Amino acid sequence: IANRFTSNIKGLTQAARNANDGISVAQTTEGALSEINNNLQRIRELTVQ
Amino acid sequence: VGANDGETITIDLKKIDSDTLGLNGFNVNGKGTITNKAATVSDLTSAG
Amino acid sequence: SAGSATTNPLAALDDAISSIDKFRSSLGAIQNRLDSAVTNLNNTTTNLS
Repeated sequence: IANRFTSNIKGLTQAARNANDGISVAQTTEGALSEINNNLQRIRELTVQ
Repeated sequence: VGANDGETITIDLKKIDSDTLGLNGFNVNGKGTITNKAATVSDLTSAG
Repeated sequence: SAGSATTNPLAALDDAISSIDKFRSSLGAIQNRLDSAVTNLNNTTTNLS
């Protein structure tokens, strides 16, 4: 049972690290998207003009 | 995200560019609707 | 011949760990019974002497 618990603990720690990496991916993509949105807003203002 | 097989979370990505948003020939400096000239006998016979 | 990625890696690793644990448990049980045999032999030797 101690061996099983050790396996579970190590797996869960590594899984937490993987989830942190996923959060990083999402943050980067969302920053790029925000820049794209600003560009689109400026384009719409130009078209209105 | 888990310690066993199958414990996965999926992030869906979308191809964002001009093509998937339209805007390709976003030709705002164009001419728009233009009234065409009336036909005449010369091009009437030119048509055959 | 070349192969491909294993379909279910964690299950195979769990099976290997379980086999190792079963072997260790059997070995420990045998060693405990051997120690008990040693104690009984010492007592019998003393009494017969």
